Amino acid sequence: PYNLAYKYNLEYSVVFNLVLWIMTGLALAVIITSYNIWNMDPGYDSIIYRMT
Amino acid sequence: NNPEYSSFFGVMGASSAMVFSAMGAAYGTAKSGTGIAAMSVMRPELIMKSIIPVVMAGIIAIYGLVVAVLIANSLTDGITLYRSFLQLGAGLSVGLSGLAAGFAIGIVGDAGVRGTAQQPRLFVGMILILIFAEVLGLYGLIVALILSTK
Amino acid sequence: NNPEYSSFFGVMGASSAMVFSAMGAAYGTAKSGTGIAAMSVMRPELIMKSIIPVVMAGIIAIYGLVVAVLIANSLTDGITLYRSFLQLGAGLSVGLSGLAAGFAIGIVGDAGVRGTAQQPRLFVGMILILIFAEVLGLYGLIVALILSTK
Amino acid sequence: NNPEYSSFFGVMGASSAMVFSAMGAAYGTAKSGTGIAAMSVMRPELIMKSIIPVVMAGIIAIYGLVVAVLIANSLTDGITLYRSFLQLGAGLSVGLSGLAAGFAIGIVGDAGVRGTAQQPRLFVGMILILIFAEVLGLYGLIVALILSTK
Amino acid sequence: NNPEYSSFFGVMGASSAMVFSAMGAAYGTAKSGTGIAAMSVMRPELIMKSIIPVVMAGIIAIYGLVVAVLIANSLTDGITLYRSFLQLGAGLSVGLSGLAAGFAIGIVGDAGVRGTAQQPRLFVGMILILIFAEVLGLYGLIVALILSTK
Amino acid sequence: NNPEYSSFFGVMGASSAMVFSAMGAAYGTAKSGTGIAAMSVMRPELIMKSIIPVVMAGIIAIYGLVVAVLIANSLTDGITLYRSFLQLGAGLSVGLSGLAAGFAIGIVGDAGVRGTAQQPRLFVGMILILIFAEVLGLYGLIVALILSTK
Amino acid sequence: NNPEYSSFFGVMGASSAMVFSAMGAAYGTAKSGTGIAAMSVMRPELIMKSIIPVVMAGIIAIYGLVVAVLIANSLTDGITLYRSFLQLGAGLSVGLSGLAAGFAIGIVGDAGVRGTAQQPRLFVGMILILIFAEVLGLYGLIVALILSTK
Amino acid sequence: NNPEYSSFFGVMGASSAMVFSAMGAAYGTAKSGTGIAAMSVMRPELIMKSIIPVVMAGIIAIYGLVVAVLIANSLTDGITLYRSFLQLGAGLSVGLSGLAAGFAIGIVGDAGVRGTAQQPRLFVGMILILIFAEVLGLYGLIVALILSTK
Amino acid sequence: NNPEYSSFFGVMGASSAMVFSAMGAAYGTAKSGTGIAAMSVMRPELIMKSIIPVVMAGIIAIYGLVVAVLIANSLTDGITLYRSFLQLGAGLSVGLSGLAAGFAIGIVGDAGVRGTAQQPRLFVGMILILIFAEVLGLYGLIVALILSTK
Amino acid sequence: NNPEYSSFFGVMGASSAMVFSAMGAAYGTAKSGTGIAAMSVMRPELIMKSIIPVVMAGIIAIYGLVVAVLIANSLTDGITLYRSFLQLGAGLSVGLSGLAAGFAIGIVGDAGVRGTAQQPRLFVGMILILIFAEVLGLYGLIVALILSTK
Amino acid sequence: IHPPVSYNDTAPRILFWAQNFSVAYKDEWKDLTSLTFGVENLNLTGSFWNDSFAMLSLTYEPLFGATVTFKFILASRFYPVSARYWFTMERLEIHSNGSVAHFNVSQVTGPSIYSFHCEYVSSLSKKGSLLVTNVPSLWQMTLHNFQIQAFNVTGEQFSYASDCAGFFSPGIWMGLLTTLFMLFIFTYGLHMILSLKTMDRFDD
Amino acid sequence: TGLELLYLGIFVAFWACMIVVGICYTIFDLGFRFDVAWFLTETSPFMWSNLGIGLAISLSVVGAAWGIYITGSSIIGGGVKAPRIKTKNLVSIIFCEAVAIYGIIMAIVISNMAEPFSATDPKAIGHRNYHAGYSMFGAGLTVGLSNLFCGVCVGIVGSGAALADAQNPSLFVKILIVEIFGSAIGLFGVIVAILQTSRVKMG
Repeated sequence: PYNLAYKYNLEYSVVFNLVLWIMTGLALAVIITSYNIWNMDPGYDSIIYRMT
Repeated sequence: NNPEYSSFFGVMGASSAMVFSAMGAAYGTAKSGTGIAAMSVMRPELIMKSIIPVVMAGIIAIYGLVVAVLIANSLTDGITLYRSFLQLGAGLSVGLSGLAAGFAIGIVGDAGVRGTAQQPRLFVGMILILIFAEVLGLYGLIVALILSTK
Repeated sequence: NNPEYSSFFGVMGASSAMVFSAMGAAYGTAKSGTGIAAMSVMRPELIMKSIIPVVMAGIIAIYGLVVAVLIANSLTDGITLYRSFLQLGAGLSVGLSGLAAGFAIGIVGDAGVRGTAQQPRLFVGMILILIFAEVLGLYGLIVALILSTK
Repeated sequence: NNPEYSSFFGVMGASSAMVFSAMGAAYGTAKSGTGIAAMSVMRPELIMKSIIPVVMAGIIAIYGLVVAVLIANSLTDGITLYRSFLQLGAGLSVGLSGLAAGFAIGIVGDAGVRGTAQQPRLFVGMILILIFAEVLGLYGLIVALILSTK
Repeated sequence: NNPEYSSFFGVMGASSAMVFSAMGAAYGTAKSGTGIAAMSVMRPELIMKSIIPVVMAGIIAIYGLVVAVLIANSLTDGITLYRSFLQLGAGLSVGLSGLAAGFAIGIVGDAGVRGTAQQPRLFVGMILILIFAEVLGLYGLIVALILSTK
Repeated sequence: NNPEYSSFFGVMGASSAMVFSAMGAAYGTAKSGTGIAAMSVMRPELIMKSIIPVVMAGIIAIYGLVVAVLIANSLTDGITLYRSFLQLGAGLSVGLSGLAAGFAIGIVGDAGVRGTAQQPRLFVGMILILIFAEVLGLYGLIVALILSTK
Repeated sequence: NNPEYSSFFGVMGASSAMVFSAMGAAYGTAKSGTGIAAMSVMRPELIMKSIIPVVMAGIIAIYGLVVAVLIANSLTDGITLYRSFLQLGAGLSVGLSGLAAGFAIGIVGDAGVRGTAQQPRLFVGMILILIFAEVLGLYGLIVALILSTK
Repeated sequence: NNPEYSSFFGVMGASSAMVFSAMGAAYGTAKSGTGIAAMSVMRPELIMKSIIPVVMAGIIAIYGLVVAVLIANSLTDGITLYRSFLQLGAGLSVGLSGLAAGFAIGIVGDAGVRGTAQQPRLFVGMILILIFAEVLGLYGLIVALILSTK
Repeated sequence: NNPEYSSFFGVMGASSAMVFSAMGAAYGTAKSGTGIAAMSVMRPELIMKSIIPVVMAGIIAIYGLVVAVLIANSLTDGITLYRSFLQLGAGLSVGLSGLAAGFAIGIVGDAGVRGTAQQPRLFVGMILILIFAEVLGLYGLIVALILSTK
Repeated sequence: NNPEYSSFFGVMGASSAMVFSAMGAAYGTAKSGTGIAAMSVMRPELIMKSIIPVVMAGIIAIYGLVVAVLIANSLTDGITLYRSFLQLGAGLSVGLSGLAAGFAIGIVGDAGVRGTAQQPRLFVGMILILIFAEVLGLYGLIVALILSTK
Repeated sequence: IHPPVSYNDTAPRILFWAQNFSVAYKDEWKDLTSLTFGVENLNLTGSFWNDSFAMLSLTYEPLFGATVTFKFILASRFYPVSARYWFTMERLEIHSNGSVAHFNVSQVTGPSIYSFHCEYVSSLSKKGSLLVTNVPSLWQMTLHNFQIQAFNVTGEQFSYASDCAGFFSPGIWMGLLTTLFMLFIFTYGLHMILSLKTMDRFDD
Repeated sequence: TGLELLYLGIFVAFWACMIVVGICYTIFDLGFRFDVAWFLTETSPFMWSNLGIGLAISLSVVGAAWGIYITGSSIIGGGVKAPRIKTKNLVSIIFCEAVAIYGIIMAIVISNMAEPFSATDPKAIGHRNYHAGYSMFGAGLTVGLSNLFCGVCVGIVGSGAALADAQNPSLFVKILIVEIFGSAIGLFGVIVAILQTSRVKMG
């Protein structure tokens, strides 16, 4: 009623930036670690040449 | 009263637990199946014994399903934001640990099946290494369960 | 309240359920078709048997279609935000799990088809591995249904 | 009542339905063109018979056109934001689904026509795989129609 | 009355139409020109016929120009934000659909002229594949007209 | 009563109309220059005939200059935000259209001169393709003039 | 009073503590497993000794699990923002330290196993190197214990 | 009176005018200079003639310096925001146009000098191409002077 | 007074002091372990003498641990933002300095041990270079102690 | 008076002055160590002479240390934003200059350490290039001292 | 939800709402929420509404032994950089028995066509300190969830709400840009260090 | 493309977010929140001035050291077979280091321009102080980047000249003109920086 504003907390800048940048760091860490594992040298190159 | 957008993080916990576990299982199955396909052309009779890595990869998808269903059945409209965060944390802790376990299972299974083609004695060690790779997803499940039931 | 934009997340759930499942099926059909074409040059009689991976890739897209239709029928103008989030979660759970299942099916189908060109005994092993891969999409569907009808 | 920015999502749904579907059809036609041209050097008689992948690529652009025209006709000034989201979802569901179907049709067309140049028995298999790649865009169209009409 | 940023989306509509259609036509012309330059060494008499891909690439820029001029004529100081969104949608549709059409025409024309250097019968198939790749720009133009004159 | 920040968009209109046309012309002159030199090491008498693509690339920069001078003369401190948007649109539609035309002219000119050393008949075909590429910058100019002289 | 969003950092502390330790253990197990598999083709006798790298990698996952359990057990809804940050710090300190330790374990385990096949004297040095690479996980665990129980 | 921050865009106009023109001049000089040096061992008598591309590259830095000095001299602390935008526009329209001219000059100088070392008659053609490439910097200068002195 | 979120920087200081030190030490151990494995095949007697690079890679982790423990024991609830920043600065100055020292130790250890396999006299030089690479972590420790105890 | 967060920029000055100098010195030490390891196997007696570039990399690290210690002692609680940003300026001034100087020392030291083995007369030339590469870090330190004592 | 205070001049001119409105005199904190919102006898006499200047003069009779008055003084004017009439609460002014104490208000501004909301418009440092005094003063104030609109008001409804709580603040912007420069430098250094390599072979 | 994938992904994600955010702000009438004025005005002038000084010197050193190693590698490599290179081709090193000298000179000059305010309300900070901040930042970027490019260019040309000298001693004195022309760009950057900060006074 009265079209009262949504009650944003004054700390919105700090909480927003903490969440945004912590999550960006964590996401980048996961993506980079998973990329390294995904493109890990499969190690069976000592076997490949028979299979190819 | 609790905020209206609270259920979002719980729903993301459920969907993440399922999605990332499915990605881990998909990668594990893909690499293990490629290994089995390369192994077969030379050693046909090992094909069935060499499906075990695919099964251990599927365990990870089952773990993701367990956590996703648990969170989904725990969701509510008035879910407190704290519970929403717990569910998101559990969902990621199982989903991404299962993704890592799927990577481990896929790589170990591919290399181990190819090797067992050439030297049967490897099979036991391959199973042990796959167990060590899958217990990572198991630990992710444990953390997800502790968070969620808390 | 039930904000005016609330249906956005449900619409994105439907769109994701269809788009990501379709991409999973498209990859699982592209890789499988390339494998079938590469194999058929020497084993023309294996084409019909080796089309199975394409069928399971299509099954992934059918899971996506089921969940997308379900969400699009559950949408409403006054859809509460909690329900809208549930539908988005279902959409992602089916869509990206189907995408992972499609990648698994594509890789497994390609490798196994090129193998079964050279060793016919690999066919049933391929079938088992492909069913394991498609069960990932099925798990995605299960979680999607639970979220959507929650 | 309705926010005056409501039609942005309608116009973006229309533009997505056309743009992404056309990109999918363009990739399909490009890959099929390279495949057809490469085959035709040695097997000229197959040039016309091998146009089918291009046709099944163009069908995807036709799905995109149908959905885009639907949205563009169903887009008034005071469009409810919920209905505008519905139209955005329909546009994405058809467009990206057509993109996936177009990638699959292109890769399968290239592989299948190159194989057909060598092994005439592969034509029916290629057509089956193309139909499976095409039904993905068809699912996208169905979901888009459900959302648009909803 | 109507917002002052309304015209921005209209001018992006016009500029997007022209720019993206011109980029599609430029890519098509460049690829076709490289193809013609490679082909003409062995078969000089095909240079004039092999310019058809360039013509059908230029037609895409003509589509973009037509839509851009329609939007430019429709721009006025107080256009409703809805009309500006319509013009943006028409611009994106025509421009990016023509970009996809230009990509397809470029690849098809390059491969087709290179093949026609060797197998003259490939020319008719190349023309048909070019027509299929070109009607994508026409679909973009149709959607753009429906949006822009609405 | 107009914003003081309105003229920013007109300034960027002029800036784009010059910068992007200059980049397109620089690429068209650079690729064509490498081609002309690599051709001239063997056939010096073709230098002046083969300088055509460089000139047609420079005409793109002249298009950009004409539009940028027009926009600059049109700028004022009280320019309405609508006129500023018109001028940004004109600037982009000439600059990026000239960029596309410059890429096309560069690739076509390089390949065409290189071939014209090997096949004298290719000269007229190269010139026609370069005219088609230039007409893209011309269309950009036409749209830019329409917008900038509304 | 403590903010409702405080628990987010704690749940991310737990999820990170488990996820990154799991990724490190997965890399360590996977690369050491490929090394063991390649070694086993010639020297099957060494599988049960060469398994040690995998045990070292798994101990990192156990460190991650222990820290994640401490955090999850210490979580509450009213968890003061200071304790929430402490738990995030513990989670990162053990998760990424275990990530680095697992990467080192994987690399040194693979290299040491392959070398030990060639030169048995390398085994004791491999044990020492694995211990130095693994106590990094223990240092991370100590820091995480301090921060989490603080 | 005028805003506090207005001079920012004029300062950046000067900074762009010099930084980007320096980039273009540096690239032109470096590319043409490595070409010249590599040439000289084969043809020591051509160096003084081959310096011309280096001078043309330097003229780009001269254009940048002229425009930057004009901006820095006209830019007072409280200039009107409109003049500040004009000066930013001049700065970009000289800097990036001179960057494009510098790239063209570097590529053309390297290729043309290396060719002239092999074929003296390419010298005049290289001069013409260099003029066409350097005139882009002059067009950037014209636009920059118009904007900055308006 | 001492805002509620002040502890975040101090906790991240501790987490960095441990994580980046651990990553430096892990890289050093990994690279030097590969070098030692390669060297040990031909020169077994050198393995135990050549573990010095691994020891100096480990010591970086002890530096990180000391700074992390000091930060963790210097964290009260209402810590001033000044001290929280000081502890973040100490954490970075030691963690990233240790990361650089770990890269140096890894590269130098690999090269030095694989060379000392060839030339025994290189050992003392390798020790000196490792000391110079090591004291970078010590400088980081010094700065971190000053900042963290300030 | 001064804002609560004013100390952050000076803290970042100190941490950067140490971290970037450490990274430059680490790169210099690693490159020079690779050079020395390669050089030693053929000409053992030059190791102690050739260790000079490592000494200069250590000197770069010491420049970083001096600036970091100065800033750390200058960081008081009520540090004005002006002093804090002066110290940030000094931190970058020493850190990035030391980074670049360390890179230059590393590359020239590698090249010269190798060269001295084949041509002993190059020793003084290498040293003379290196002192010029190090006075750059000295310059950065001069500016950092001036800024941080202003 | 108690209603807003609505200074009416032929129509609702000044709307003012606060979830918890408290004041203190020599640290004698008191609560005015009930005395302010929903009371039909509230004394707003002395309030004023130009077309470009507004003053909400609340008054409370027995409080602290004197009839205290709080004048919230706002203005609205045309800022030529944009075509918008922007309004700012210039200040707050507390009249005690025989004296006036002024608080400047630092960050209350927004388009005149929109209301302004802000958690804790208060003079306490613990609560944002949007109110401020250069001279030490006896008064303290806190307005939890303070919302106000004095211009372009429509009936009983606040227009859309601008507010202080933003995605970014000046300190966070300075920190983010400094950290971005440092991250560019570190990424350059890390690119160079990672791209290091070691010889795969040694001489005889 | 390993690290370049990370770079490109960050760049593309950032600019997609910026396009979406700009569209959203513009469309929702929330353009009044995107206060570039407020950003440039509240972000302290000290930040701009000290970034200007720091970059003025650091980018100039990143130029000087870059050119120094580019040309030193060639000097040493060619000197292995032609030791005469070492003494003569040091002029390229001198020209690369003159860039860092421009850097320090301009960094000191710019730092001489910074003064404390004791004022924090933007109206009190004033046009003069805000202009001082932005102009010192502009001078820093100008000198630093002009010197970076100039040092890299002179390094490339010096490497070419050293390799040319390896095979014909007479060649150096003629290729040196290209290095001189490259070096002039740093002087131009210095001139523009001086003029940018010609009328600056914080206080």
